[PDB]
Amino acid sequence: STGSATTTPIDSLDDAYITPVQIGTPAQTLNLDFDTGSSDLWVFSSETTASEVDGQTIYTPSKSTTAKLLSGATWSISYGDGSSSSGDVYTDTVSVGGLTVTGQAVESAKKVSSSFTEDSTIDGLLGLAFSTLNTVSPTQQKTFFDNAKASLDSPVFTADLGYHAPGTYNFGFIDTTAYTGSITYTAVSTKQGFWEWTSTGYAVGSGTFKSTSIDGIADTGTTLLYLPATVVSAYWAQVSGAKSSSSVGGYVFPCSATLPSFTFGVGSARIVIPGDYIDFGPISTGSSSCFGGIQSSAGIGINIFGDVALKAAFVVFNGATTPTLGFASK
Repeated sequence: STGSATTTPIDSLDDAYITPVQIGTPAQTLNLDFDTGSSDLWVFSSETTASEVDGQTIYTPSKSTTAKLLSGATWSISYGDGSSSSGDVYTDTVSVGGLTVTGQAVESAKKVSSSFTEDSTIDGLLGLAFSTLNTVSPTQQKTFFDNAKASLDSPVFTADLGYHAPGTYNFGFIDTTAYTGSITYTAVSTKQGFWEWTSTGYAVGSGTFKSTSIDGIADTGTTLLYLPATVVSAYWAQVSGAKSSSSVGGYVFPCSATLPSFTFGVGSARIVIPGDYIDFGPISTGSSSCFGGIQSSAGIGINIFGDVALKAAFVVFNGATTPTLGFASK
């Protein structure tokens, strides 16, 4: 089997991407944030505290003939940005782009933090990291991908995120028309539960490539590119007037600037992030200070190849017995 679904930016900045997902019988379609940095499929639901729902579409398990309470199971998750959610668990039929999993754990939110409430466009998350990170207790549950894997034509999914445009998540096949040149594959460590890999270095603009190992995760659920302070300082030093602002919470730059590109290494290959991808616009409406899309990972504890980086590539998440990651230009 295979599946193919379009993923759409939630706003003009590509802050996140939503992908329609069919849950239950008859289908209830919710728009979920596919997140290769976590491993829970959770949704706004008929059980979510009413004051914490503001415009989201909810899953109502009582209206699904295939929903079953997973008795005794609870979940609770905290994300890197400080947001969180928790609740109980149902199993139900879940389909993405024509690919159907029966008996999928659908984590029903009883509580969500304010950032989720305030984002009316995201009806939940669909985790695509390794199932060892799944938070369901006392019986850990498998991700949608883990459940689908054996049925897939090939045990892979791909992320093809758009810049200010829709893109695609495919399951079970590699669309050889969706990228240019060849795909370069690189080793993955699953020790922390993430799609963790080591970039071979970077360049700023037309500058020379610096060969240096940068361990980080491929995370579709993180907006920006978070790299070591040395790398980030080297980038922003090429933008006149750019500075790190503790009050704003990162590097800012004059909105009048033209940003240089940023290149990262995948083995001997190179992925170029155009300068425009690094512009996250005014810090507040009407400001001439703009927020940067490359930020320091210092104090996160991990480097994160978020959407800013991934949307410059066609990315293969290879879930073979020994997982790997592939990157191509597009």
